[PDB]
Amino acid sequence: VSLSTIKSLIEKKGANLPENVKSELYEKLKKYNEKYKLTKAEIEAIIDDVVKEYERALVEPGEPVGTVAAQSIGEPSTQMTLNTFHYAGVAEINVTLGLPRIIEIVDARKNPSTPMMTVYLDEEHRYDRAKAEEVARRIEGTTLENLARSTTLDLINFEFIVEIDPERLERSGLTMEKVVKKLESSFKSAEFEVDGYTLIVRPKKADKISDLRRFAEKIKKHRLKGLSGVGKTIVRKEGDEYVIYTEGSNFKQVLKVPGVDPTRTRTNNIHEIAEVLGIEAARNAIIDEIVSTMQEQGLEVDIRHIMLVADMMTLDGIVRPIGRHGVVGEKSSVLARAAFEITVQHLFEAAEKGEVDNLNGVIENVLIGQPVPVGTGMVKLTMKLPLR
Amino acid sequence: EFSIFDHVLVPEHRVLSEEEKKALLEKYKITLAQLPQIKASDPAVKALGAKPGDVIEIKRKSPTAGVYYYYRVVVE
Amino acid sequence: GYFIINGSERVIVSIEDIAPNRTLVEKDERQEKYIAKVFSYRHGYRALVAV
Amino acid sequence: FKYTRFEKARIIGARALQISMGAPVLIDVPPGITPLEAAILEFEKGVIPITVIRP
Amino acid sequence: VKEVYVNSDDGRVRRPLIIVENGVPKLTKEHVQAVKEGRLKWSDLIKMGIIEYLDAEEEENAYVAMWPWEVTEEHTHLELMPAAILGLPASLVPYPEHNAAPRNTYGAGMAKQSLGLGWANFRIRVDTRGHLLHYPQIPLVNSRIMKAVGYEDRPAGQNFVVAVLAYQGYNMEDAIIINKASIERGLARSTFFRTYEAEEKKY
Amino acid sequence: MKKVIGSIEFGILSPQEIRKMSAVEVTVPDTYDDDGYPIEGGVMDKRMGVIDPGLRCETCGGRAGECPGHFGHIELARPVIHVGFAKTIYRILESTCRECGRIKLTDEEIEEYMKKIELARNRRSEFNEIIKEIHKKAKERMVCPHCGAPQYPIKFEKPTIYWEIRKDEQGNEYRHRLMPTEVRDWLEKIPDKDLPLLGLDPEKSRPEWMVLTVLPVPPVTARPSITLETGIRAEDDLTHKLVDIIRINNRLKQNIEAGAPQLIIEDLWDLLQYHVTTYINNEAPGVPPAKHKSGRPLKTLAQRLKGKEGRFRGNLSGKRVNFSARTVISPDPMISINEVGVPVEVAMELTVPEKVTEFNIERLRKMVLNGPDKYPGANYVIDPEGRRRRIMDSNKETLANQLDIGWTVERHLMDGDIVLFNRQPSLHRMSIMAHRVRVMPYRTFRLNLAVCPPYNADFDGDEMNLHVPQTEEAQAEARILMEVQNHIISPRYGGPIIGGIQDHISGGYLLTREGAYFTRDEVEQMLMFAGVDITELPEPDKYDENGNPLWSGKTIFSLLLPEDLTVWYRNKLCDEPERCEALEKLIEEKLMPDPEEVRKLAYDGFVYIQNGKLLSGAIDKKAYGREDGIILDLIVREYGVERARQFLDQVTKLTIWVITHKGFTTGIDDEDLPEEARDRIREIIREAEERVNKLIEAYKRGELEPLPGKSLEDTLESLIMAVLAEARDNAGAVAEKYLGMDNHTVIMAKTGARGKILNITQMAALLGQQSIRGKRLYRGFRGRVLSHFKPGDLGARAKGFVVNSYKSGLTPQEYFFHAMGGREGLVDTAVRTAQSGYMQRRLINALQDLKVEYDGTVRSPEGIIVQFKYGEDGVDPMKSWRGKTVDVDRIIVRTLLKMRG
Amino acid sequence: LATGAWPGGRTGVSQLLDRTNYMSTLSHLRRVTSPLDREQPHFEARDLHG
Amino acid sequence: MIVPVRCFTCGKVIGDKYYEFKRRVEAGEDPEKVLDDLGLERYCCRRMLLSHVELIDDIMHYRVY
Amino acid sequence: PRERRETSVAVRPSEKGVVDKVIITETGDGTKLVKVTVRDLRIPELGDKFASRHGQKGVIGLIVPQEDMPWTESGIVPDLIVNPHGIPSRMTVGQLIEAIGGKVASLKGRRVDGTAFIGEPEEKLRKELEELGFKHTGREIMYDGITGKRLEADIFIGVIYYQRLHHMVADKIHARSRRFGEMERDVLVGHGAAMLLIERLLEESDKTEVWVCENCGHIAL
Ligand SMILES: [Mg+2]
Ligand SMILES: [Zn+2]
Ligand SMILES: [Zn+2]
Ligand SMILES: [Zn+2]
Ligand SMILES: [Zn+2]
Repeated sequence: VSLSTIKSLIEKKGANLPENVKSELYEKLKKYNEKYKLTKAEIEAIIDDVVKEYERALVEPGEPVGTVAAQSIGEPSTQMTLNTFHYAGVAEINVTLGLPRIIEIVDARKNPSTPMMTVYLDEEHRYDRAKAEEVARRIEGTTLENLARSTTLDLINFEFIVEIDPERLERSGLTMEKVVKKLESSFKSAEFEVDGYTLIVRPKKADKISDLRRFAEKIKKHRLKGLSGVGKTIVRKEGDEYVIYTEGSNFKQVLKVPGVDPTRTRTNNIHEIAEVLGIEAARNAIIDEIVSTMQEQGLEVDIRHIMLVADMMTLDGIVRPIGRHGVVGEKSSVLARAAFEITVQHLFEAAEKGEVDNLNGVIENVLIGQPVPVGTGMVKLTMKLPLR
Repeated sequence: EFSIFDHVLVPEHRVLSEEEKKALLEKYKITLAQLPQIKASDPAVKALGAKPGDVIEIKRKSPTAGVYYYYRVVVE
Repeated sequence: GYFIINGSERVIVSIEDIAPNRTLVEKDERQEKYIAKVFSYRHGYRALVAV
Repeated sequence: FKYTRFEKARIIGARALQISMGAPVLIDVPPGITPLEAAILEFEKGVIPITVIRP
Repeated sequence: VKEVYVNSDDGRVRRPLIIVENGVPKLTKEHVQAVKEGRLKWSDLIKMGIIEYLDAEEEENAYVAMWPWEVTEEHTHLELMPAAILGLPASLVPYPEHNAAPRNTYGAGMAKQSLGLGWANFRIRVDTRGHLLHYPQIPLVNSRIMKAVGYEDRPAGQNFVVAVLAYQGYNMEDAIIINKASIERGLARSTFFRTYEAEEKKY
Repeated sequence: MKKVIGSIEFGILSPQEIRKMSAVEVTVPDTYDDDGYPIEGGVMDKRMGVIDPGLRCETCGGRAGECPGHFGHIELARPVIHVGFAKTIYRILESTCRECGRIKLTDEEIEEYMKKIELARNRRSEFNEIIKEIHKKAKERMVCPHCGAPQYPIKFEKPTIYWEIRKDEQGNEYRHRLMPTEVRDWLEKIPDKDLPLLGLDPEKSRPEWMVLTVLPVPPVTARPSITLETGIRAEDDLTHKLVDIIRINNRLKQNIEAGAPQLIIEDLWDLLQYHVTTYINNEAPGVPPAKHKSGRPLKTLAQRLKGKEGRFRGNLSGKRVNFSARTVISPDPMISINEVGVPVEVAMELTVPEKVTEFNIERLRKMVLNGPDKYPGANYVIDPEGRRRRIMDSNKETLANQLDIGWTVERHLMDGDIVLFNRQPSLHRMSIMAHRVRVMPYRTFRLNLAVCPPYNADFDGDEMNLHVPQTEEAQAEARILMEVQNHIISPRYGGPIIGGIQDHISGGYLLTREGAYFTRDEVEQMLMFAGVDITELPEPDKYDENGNPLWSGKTIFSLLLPEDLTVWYRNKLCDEPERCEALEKLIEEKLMPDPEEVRKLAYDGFVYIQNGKLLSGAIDKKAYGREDGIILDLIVREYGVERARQFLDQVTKLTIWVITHKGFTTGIDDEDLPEEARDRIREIIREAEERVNKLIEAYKRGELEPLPGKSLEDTLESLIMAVLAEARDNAGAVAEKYLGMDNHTVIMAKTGARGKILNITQMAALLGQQSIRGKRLYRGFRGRVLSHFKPGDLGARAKGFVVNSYKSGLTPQEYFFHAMGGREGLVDTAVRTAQSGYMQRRLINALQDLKVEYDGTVRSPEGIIVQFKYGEDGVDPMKSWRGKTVDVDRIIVRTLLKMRG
Repeated sequence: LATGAWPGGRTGVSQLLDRTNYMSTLSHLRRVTSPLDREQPHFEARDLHG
Repeated sequence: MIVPVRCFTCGKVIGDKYYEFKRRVEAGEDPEKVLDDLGLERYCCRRMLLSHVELIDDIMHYRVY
Repeated sequence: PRERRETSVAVRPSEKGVVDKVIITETGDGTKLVKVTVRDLRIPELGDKFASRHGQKGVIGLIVPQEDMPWTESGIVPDLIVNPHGIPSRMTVGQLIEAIGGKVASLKGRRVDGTAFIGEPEEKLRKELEELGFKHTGREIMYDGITGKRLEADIFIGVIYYQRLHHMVADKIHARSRRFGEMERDVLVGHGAAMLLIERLLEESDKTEVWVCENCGHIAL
């Protein structure tokens, strides 16, 4: 049976199936036909069985998907660990894990506790450690403290000699003259009598200890090369290419750095994704974040519940917390909102606006004493009276 | 040179014409106010010529079904 | 080591508390403000003095 | 056409209520059974007067 | 920081230790013999400078030896009895160092909530509710602290002949199977009291 | 004749509606009167309804308890500003012209804002934002675009005082107070077309009606007099406020009709306004709370609603529902998975009402003859009219001869009745299920052991509740929707959640273990015990030395599987992948190899079933375990739920029998290691400690490279922790290597029935590093944890590394470190429960309204479309195989085997 | 002394003695409590100290 | 509180042997030899005599009428 | 009265027993006062909670007749059978060591010291048990009670101290003829059952009938 015949039969019979289903069916049918020499009768029976199974697997109307999704998300979290760990890896960046991470994503906090960016590389720089280190230097956000082997903060005679390590200088790609030139081009009102492998500073003839301490700490953590708000970078090698993990969050700036593959680049902060790439990207990032957080703990949760949660969150263009600050607090049902508040001004506002309560929820119907419009509360029955 | 549509996290966007817009609206027995909304400041909107009151068709890449169509309206 | 109050046995549970008249230094992490506090006890009155 | 399980539950409930109220049983049943299994057997035999209306 | 601290107030929790000087503990064999014969008491040992009380502050400068055969010249104190660091209910568990800590905590709790002849006064005492185990028994394997404290005079529990074995699946998930005849003959039998109070209140 | 409220639309009442809706015009401030009779024209009239006994309502003619009450109205002398609408009125005044009353906005702005409002109708927050924007734009304007007249600024003084800052002929700014009549006159002229932009609906809320002209009076039932212990008719705060309102209204009216000066009219007007405001809300901002006769703030209409225990937030609660019981639970596997054992005493109290018909008259007659003491009895009988009687013993002999069609009998619980079963805390959907009653002696809720996982229950004092549905509809719903059979596959991950737990796995392994044979007596006994319907034994496999026949366990197990099941997979016991590779090669090559060839290549790590015959492999967790139950999933998804229930109920008993009569135990020698393994572990520990000391020395002498993420000390700690963890893993590997499979504890760990390899490692070889919050132990004295270590020591032994297993016993310092670790674990367990509960509550409150419509769409409660074709494929997660919509590989293989066989 | 509630805000200072058995009574006579709030997760205060 | 009449496990009568065992052990004899002499080979019986407490004397002093 | 009304004191509805002691006396202000003590015999039954000293708790699940209990070649019939699956996940080796120690103490005739760190080492107990004529692992050959045959494996058996807690089923059980909450409501909604929610929550005597006009939307009279 020529593969065109299998494709034609698939299109003829299983037209109802989703695209992925029919594609996978075609692939595996081709494999099994080339391995076992199937005839057309078996193919027709197989496609009919697939169609019947898919028809059986469809969800029925009236199913309360929202409550099921909420329960299937909440329940595993009780078995999931509760932070209170300090995973100290070597080639890794500390990231909030487990229940705190899930809570941060769900409540859509503006800034995550441990922002972290994943940066991929273009073809030129992907297959070499040295080019990866070069791109890292472009993105390292190197600081004088990291460059320095050690620091000596001697306030007793108003000076500050910081010892700079040659290996860190070579790794960053910066030379002593270069860094001193950048520092003086930035710190114009300062005198840098650099000697050997030590920096020497003076605060334009300061007087009090605190002033020179503040000036020294100002220089110590001052940025030299790199995008704003970026800390340590750990260039690893996953699969076959080198990938640059990075702390901080400068997702829009990093996309312009040469050698950076912007298509695959991602970041932890969902709000930044919403600002830069749009709202669909924010939804996909939320889904991926929740999936990864569930996976690292070993728990398994169906993708559909997470998809429903993500779709509900980003319903009006802007990502909002799912809690009472952005979703529950704007419930249309004035009766449902009523048993969540402390004031009565909401009733007056609703009466003024002429708001109509559709009684489409659960709390309002429960309070009234009427069947909830879910499941068996949805159907209507009729009968022909003449009976045997 | 880099367009947002090349990113893996961004599905393809398209602008619906009047006939398909009204056919879609009639298919689900809904009005324009009952659809999900996308702000006019969204980068995907700027990349297109979208204007407020228009319906954007989004072709998601679904892990479960592969292809899936989502629709949003543009507001201020 | 217990009391009889209205025919019911009552026991007083010892309460673990901070040592009085001793200065304890500490640092916050939002005001970057080193503080030191001490509780002074004088005839049953506890006064919180912090510098 | 296929009965969703909610529809089947509602049909069984209505039929059992009618049988309890005094409606005749369309099929012979073993003695000493409650209305509920009577309605369940009625459904299993496929003899059901009630029908559902879908939008 | 060149500071000297002196404390003489209430509420400090202290523990006793054996003073050690020049690698030789002050306590000797004749002291133990005298205490055994009743010629010496604990307060006497305190007043002769053999045993010292240390609070959390003074213990900062100490260097305690766990066992009498580990003492060297650097040590300044010798631990009296390391098995006494446990509380009272926790000392009831035999071989506590062969168990995981959560199980030891649970065992302490259960020991606090077990039936037995608590007090001989129970017959005339008036309490809201109480229990009495009919045939209490001394634990066969028991810490020597339990006799010193006095637990043996008021035991709580019985010794069971236990066989580790799966039986009919009726003891899965922490359930246990008990022999009928043993119950008939008096095992684990108990009694429950309750007191009601009525007052002729004048109005 | 009984309809259901489909929607409730809120609006503002008009004075005409209040006038015609009401019945009696209250004019006289009259109380209950001395004889406790309603005074005519009083607050509690007879047209308002009667709550006092022994009299008839004037309007409806209903006795107290059946009259719902009726509304009355008060004719105010002067307009009064409603407190709630005060801010709305002030906002409206700043947006409309003083002369024309229209919105001070250009037509193009009106069009743009109308379009935006039409788009953002549903979104309440965006609607409020648009309203505020329009209000700001209009208020900032000064000249009316229509008239051009100046608009003097309007100043709002809380709570209900409005000032118009006007400029005199000298330019001085003076505050002119706006009387409520002026506000009404301003509001009336506003046209309907301008209301939507102003934030109003010109059919249910008109601005003129915000200022009250007629004040409705709640009925007597709404303001009942609860009386007192002394018999004094303790009135309602609303009643007292209404009395004061009536008095002040009459006073203001009589002084108005008497030509009184403007000052006293203003005084009475303000008194009326204050009384009205405090009657509507006694806690309104800038309003002195009116004091009761006892000097306490009176509870008014606002306080009667914004109460946590009031109508809002109070009706939803958890109270003692009727027909419920609670007791401890004990296990028993002799009942089906969808059954529950109920104590007799409980069954004799939780009666269920059953209507007597023609096909059950005799059973109910016997039951009512039994009385309320014999177990198959009844407690109450209801005649067709409706009276209820207790059976007792006096009229036990009667009430049976006079029992016919149309009666109702409240019989005791009997076998077969449907009953709900609950375990708190109720986390997911499966925490409530419906079971079938089976009355047994003693006092415990017997529960099958396979049902433990979904309930998350252990038999160590756990308690459960059961509720007995009463009506037929509820019983049918429980029986069809909530039975245990239908909930085998978990909605969460699409796999099974009901299956074997501890013995059902280990005993299955013992039965199907390679080289296990059973005699004829055991075969017959176990088959009969399992309930398997058989009447002839299969052909014996292998003969005993003395001549007795024997049967391998695999055939006995195969007697349970269906006749056409076929599957193959790799279990957890696979330790020699080459044999699995060979078997997979053969199977893939042929798809139906001759069973003789498979026998030579059999291996207990590779399960293979052909036409319901177990040819190779052994039973473990992957067969029918809590998750990844390949065989159980296959039975559920291919042969229906009933077949799956039968299979589970048979395999459970079979496995329990084999483990009970074959012997399974564990002793102190289960973790005894040979001397060589002990020496290996000791040398591993010594080498690790030496490496740690080398690291410490290198740190001390300045030879250390600090990685950018950490300082010197943090890098040192990371290296130490890594070294210690690797050492513990190596020791565990050695211990696992030297422990044979014949060991019972090793069997329990490997099959997945109970425990992990780490447990064996800790119990036999090495306990390992102890940590707090992911860090090495550090909280103690200055520079040292305990007092028995030299200060400033960072060695492994001195900071929580314990080198003794549980068998060898811990030294006191190691005991203390282990105590620290255990305490941290307990604290984490205590806190995570509360955190997860809070998160789940938030999620449920957010998402409990979504549902699947009849066209496959998912719609928000306010009508917004959330998702077309729920799940983007329309597949219920329960019906999904393991996330995939359709497992086409299994479909292909199954169809090919069925049709090529 | 009855019902606890010492003046000065402290509550639960006095508790009913436990007479379940010997160990319960002797342990209740040797209890030490902390005035911190039960609800807040005082991670630093809850854990064991050297 | 007084000595059990029969062994819990096997039902052997051991009620009358307790005082004999106590008096013999107090005299300094080997407890194992005494128990063997009395005729208790199974340790189920030996446990009852070894772990018993005589609390009847302690609780006898308080009377209730 | 607030004729005279009864204010008698009666036992709790779910209790029984025998009156044990009645005392009459006077309060601190001269009023008479009586106290009555009621005692109840409570033989162990299904559901009663038992726990060992090593934090191993459980309720008894079955009371089996003696002849069905397996016995040992030495004639020992166990009084309690525990499941082997409870040991590995809890790591209570102290329980097994105590079992061996109890066996040794019973055989030898003197109690065994278990005082924490300075207690008798377990290897000494194993050696003593071996010397006394038993297997050094604590295992013995047992025969099945029902079939009468010999169990294939050697079963660990010993003497363990067990204490009975006061969490007894006779105090827990209670049923109401004429608890719930929000989580249960959410669960019932998730199942799709609505009439069940109405029946369990609203019940009766708290719902009423109200006439409603279909034109305006006000309560008709
Ligand atoms: Mg439990
Ligand atoms: Zn009326
Ligand atoms: Zn105008
Ligand atoms: Zn015996
Ligand atoms: Zn009307």
